[PDB]
Amino acid sequence: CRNRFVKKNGQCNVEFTNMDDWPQRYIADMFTTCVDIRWRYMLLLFSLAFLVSWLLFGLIFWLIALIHGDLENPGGDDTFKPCVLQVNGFVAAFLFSIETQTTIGYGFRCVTEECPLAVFMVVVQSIVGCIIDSFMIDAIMAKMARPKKRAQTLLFSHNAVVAMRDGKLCLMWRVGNLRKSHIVEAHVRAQLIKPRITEEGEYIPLDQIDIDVGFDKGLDRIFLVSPITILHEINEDSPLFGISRQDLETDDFEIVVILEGMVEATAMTTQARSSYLASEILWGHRFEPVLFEEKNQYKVDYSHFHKTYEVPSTPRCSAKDLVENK
Amino acid sequence: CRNRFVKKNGQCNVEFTNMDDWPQRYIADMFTTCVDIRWRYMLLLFSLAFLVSWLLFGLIFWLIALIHGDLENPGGDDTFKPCVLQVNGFVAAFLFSIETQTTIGYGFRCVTEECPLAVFMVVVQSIVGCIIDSFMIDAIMAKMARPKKRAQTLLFSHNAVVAMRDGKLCLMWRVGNLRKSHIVEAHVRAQLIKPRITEEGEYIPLDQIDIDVGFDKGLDRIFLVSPITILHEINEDSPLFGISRQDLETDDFEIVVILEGMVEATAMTTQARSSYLASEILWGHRFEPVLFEEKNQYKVDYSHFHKTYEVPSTPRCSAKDLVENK
Amino acid sequence: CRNRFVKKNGQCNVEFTNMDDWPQRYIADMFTTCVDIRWRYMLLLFSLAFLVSWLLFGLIFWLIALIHGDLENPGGDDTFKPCVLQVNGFVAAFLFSIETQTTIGYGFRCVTEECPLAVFMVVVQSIVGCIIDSFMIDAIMAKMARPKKRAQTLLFSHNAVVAMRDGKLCLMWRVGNLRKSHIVEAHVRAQLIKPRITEEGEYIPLDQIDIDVGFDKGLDRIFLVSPITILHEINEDSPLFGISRQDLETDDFEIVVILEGMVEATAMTTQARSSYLASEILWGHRFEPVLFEEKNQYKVDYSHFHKTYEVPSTPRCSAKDLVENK
Amino acid sequence: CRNRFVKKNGQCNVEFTNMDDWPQRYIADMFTTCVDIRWRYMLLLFSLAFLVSWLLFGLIFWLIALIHGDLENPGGDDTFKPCVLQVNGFVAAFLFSIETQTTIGYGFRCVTEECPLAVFMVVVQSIVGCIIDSFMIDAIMAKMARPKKRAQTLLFSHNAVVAMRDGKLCLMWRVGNLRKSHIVEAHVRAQLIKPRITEEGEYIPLDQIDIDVGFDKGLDRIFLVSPITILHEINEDSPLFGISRQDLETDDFEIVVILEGMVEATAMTTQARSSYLASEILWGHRFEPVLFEEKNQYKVDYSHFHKTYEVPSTPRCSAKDLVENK
Ligand SMILES: [K+]
Ligand SMILES: [K+]
Ligand SMILES: [K+]
Ligand SMILES: [K+]
Ligand SMILES: [K+]
Ligand SMILES: [K+]
Repeated sequence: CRNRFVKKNGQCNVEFTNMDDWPQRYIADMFTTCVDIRWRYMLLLFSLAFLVSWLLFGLIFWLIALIHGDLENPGGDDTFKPCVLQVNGFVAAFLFSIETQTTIGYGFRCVTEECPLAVFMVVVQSIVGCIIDSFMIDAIMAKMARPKKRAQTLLFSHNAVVAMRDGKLCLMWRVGNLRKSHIVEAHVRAQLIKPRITEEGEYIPLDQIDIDVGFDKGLDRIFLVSPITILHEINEDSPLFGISRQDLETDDFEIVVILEGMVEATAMTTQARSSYLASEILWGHRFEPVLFEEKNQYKVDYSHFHKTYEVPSTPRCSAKDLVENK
Repeated sequence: CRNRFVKKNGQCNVEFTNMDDWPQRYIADMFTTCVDIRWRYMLLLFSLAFLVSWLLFGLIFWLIALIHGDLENPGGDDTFKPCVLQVNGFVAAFLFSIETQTTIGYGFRCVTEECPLAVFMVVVQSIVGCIIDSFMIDAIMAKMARPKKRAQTLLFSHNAVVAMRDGKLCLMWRVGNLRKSHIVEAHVRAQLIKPRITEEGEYIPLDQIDIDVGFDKGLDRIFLVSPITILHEINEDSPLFGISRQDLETDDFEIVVILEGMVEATAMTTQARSSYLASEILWGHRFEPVLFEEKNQYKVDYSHFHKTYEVPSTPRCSAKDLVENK
Repeated sequence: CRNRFVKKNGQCNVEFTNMDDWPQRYIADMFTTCVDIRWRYMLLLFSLAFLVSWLLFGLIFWLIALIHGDLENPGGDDTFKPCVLQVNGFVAAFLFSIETQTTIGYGFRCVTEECPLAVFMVVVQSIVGCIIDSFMIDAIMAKMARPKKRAQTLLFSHNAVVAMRDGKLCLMWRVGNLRKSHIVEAHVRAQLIKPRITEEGEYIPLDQIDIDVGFDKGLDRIFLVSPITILHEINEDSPLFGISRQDLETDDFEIVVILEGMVEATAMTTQARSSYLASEILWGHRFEPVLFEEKNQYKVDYSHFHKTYEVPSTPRCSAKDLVENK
Repeated sequence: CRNRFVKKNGQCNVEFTNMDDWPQRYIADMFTTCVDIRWRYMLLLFSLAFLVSWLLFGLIFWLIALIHGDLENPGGDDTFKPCVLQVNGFVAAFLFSIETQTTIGYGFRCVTEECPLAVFMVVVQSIVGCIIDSFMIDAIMAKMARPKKRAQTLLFSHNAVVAMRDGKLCLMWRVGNLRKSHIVEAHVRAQLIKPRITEEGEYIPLDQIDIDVGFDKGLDRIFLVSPITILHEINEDSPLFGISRQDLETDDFEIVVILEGMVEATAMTTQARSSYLASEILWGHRFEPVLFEEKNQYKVDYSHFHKTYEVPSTPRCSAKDLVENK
């Protein structure tokens, strides 16, 4: 029943409220804010930064021309020389500004030697334009690179299963790579999520309890070429020790699964996520194989990635009762 | 009493003195120096690099024009052709330099085919301008990206508490994320800081003693969506084993807490810090919940993040006496 | 017999099929796709992005000139002023577009103050050109940096060997650095690859079984200056415990070896790989030394890197029988 | 006597010879080569790339002008229009090439609409110039960022010492940060380096044997604000277990020390190194303190960083004999 902490696609279902002092923090941590806000708003924010600087300097060059009297004699002559040739109005001043900062510089409109202030504005604008260009480029460059996107081409199975492997009752789920490029330093985690009351009567809204998948022997570290089935041996130390098939079909909990590792190309860590409600766990099932031998290679059939099949010999009791008996 | 090693905001309160050979080291490690020095001074340092190069080449082009006799006939004619059209003085030479290096190139001032030296300067300046532009861009790009800034949007609680959980006396503190973007490969550390004399009579000004929060089982690794309460079970192996409530209110020590993990966007490791003096630790208290169930999601009420409430049933004695008795 | 999971050069021999929904995923994870597709196609893709944008804006400027009547009077006069000087046809419009977006801006063709639409196109194109330039630069920058390339200058030996060291039967293989720059945070892994049927009758096409090389004591972490010989002590916990020399020469399995660590320069993790078929493992052999003392240094003779030599005293039985006897 | 594997400044003293196939590998791993070769040669290599491309296209534009007959009528007239205005010789063609690729584009020399080949060269050169600019920028950007440089501002002590702490005989050495910016995820390693013959008579030129500094409890992980003294408890599992003071003064071995961690700014892992010959280890000594209490802070006196002082109560026998007796 209880709605889920994290969805099948990995997105976490939690909203933060009464975080009143956030704008001051988001300002101090601005580069972070900027790479998170969605494309449309960023490209717009940087369009504004150009437009604003272009209009700003455009105005200054216009003022200089207004004061110097260039608007009445913009081409100059033998006696009179303007600060900037051909600034005859605001649009021309705007054009000169864009031409200068972009560094297009068609040159019909052109700064002269006459006005040290105009020369200074060209100096300052050039330097400002380099700074702004850097900021844009960077933000775009960072945002482009964001390795969270790699989780789209990493795949968890829709279902987890419980079944016997090598004499032990195990929780299992599957993970796969939809690319030729590897996930480097790849390793996995899992957590049981449920509310809990401590023996001292403390209510934990959602306690996160570790699901052991081999950390202590380094077996949480995986080298995934073809899809792999992750194993959680359900034993005395597991929080599913007393969970039988009957319990599972009526119980209310969640199992969050995580795959972390580096995108081979950029060597930046991504974190793929998914989840399994107690209802989505299939007792007495196993995954259908996807790897098979070829003439000169192996092949993975991703059509059979999510598919499972029942195993009647699977005990229906919990792992506690399975050992309590024998 | 004793002033603190690290402040609540994470900044470390230590000054380095008699580090006499630092400038030679800071030069060899220059990129590091440059990204650390504050914005104002960096933007100024790069403004100078442009201005210096602009003035430098400006001077050379002026000298060439002076020697070649272009200052007396800058437009040239049927018989005489200058090295650079329209370099009539220093300002013009300066303008040509800026126009060339920025690559604005209005073109009224324009290099000719006549002087192999002028042609060589345009070649060298162009190449110098690319180098300098790279250096600026980079520094700005690095400095912009600095992931320490992410610690502003990560939150430790103002207080740590001591209380019973699941039959064990525990030190606790809370950590939270003020963003939707995750901290990847997130994990926590803690250290007790105090002076110490060894049995051999050695004085350690500030010994740093580990506060176990689950490293040996990988439980120091956390997946924080909603705020989490970090647990240090106070047992025989803990350095707070013999610390009772009475001791805590009169004792003088510090507990430094660290949260490390990667900014999801850039996948760069940040290190959030805070601290708790013995006085700031609240014995017999617990944190008020912030996570609650909604219709279709969960919600975190950050107004109640720092709030605590007393628990009278909490034993007042140390964990040593708690086990010495039973 | 069975063909190998991963080749000597580290490339994995697996093809993914029936991955039907890949284009939608590869689009959402586009930056990843782009850095993977080989140079030729990327440089072409970015050549198209310029050409397309250049043609696009070229067409718009031409339309403006067509409508405004500039094609009949492109230089303008005392009464008539064009939107863009000297746009006399499509090629001229194309030239103006390239000149503007590249920001070359020769200026013979030059935007005027007359047409707010032309002024707007110059604004939009400039901003589009900055965006596109960023995307190109980035992709090229990422692709250039790709640290997988570092595996070319890291070397596994062609053969693994089995031999006695310090009273224990050990699997061994060698690793080496072909550069002066180090591999930082370097560490090693190994896995036995073979098909397997579980006692419950489940077929695992290729189970991956850990080959212990010292993870639990941190001895998998290596500091490689000169070549190093990696050791897998074959003991009760090893999956080669019951493998004797006779078994090895007739058995069918694979040993995949991995060296992970960061390129000192970029501090990006690379993952060098190789493999050993059961046939490629030389029982009763040891590697010939390559490090020798010099006058003022040490020297590595990479000619003798792969060379081995037999040791008759090596027991021919498995490590199980070696301990079963004594 | 035997010369040392790694020097006090961290540089490793090993030369690689008979690495015959290196150029083909260094080519495949080119980005790596490029960032390693020293500044002077890189800046020169990129100067050549510009010069080469500038000369190349310069030549093509000249050929076009030669064939089209522009060299005889470079300004054009009412009947004749050149491919590129004012290309009157090679220097002019060279100038036009530089002007175009740099995108300075003074414009006196200017491509026309006349020659589709000239228009194509401007297109191709622009695109080539963007590519080359990217390569340069990148290389410079990577090389600039190289985090090895951070090891200059990290400090090992000149000496290691042996002394008693808390009832155990310990090897000790000191590490320090010469910056305000932290080393994130900082941790330490150590290795004993000496030649060795195995009981099976195998000669290991330089075996590397781990010096335990707390890996198994995570105590190798350090949070260094002020300088820290690293401890290696010399016990039964240590390879210095049977080393007494007398042995140390006549013995021949080396102790390599490593500090790894991320530069806070760039979050890139650096690896500081140093070494101690058996002669450089001071038995019965301890380091002088450098941290002392101030009014409102702490202060580190780096003048006393390397200084030690004797402790007569230090046992002169090995840790083996120290426990063999009691
Ligand atoms: K121009
Ligand atoms: K970058
Ligand atoms: K220009
Ligand atoms: K011009
Ligand atoms: K330009
Ligand atoms: K121009």
